[PDB]
Amino acid sequence: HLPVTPRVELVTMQESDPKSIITRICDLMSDKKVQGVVFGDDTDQEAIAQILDFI
Amino acid sequence: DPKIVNIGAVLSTKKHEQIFREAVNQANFFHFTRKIQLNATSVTHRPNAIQMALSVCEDLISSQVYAILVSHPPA
Amino acid sequence: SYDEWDYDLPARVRDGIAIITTAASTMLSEHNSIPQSKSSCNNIQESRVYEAHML
Repeated sequence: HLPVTPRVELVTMQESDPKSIITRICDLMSDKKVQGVVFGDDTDQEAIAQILDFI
Repeated sequence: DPKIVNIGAVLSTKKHEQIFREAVNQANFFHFTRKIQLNATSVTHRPNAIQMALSVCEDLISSQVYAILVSHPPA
Repeated sequence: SYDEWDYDLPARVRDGIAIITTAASTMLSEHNSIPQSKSSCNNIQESRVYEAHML
């Protein structure tokens, strides 16, 4: 019922890196023009949030 | 045996990169080269933050830098 | 800590998607305007993305 319907592209990556994450998220950006991102991890790592925040 | 210990930097211009490498070589010459050697790597400032961070992870850290130097860009 | 048992990770992701699309729906209701924006990081941020603050 919500006025906008979601179009979703899902991708997974195995282990976290500043380079891997930055590259991939920008890569998904492409011309694609995504207006939102949700991130999730199996990891215990503190740092990750800040990185995505930087993006 | 020598061991090459990399250093890395981001600087305003290629001339300053040459200055960097020169200073590094002065450091190598004047301290024991038998035990250890220092190697220099550097890159010009990139237009966004992201190209540069990618540069650090790719262009610099792939060289195993023990430290990085940074300078304010021309503009 | 947050509990895994109460709600599993996909339920949580559903919450995230729901938040993004609900924000999109409310922003729509207010300005009748598409939130969609050019995603590419490498170039300058797309115009009218500066407008995004209200989101």
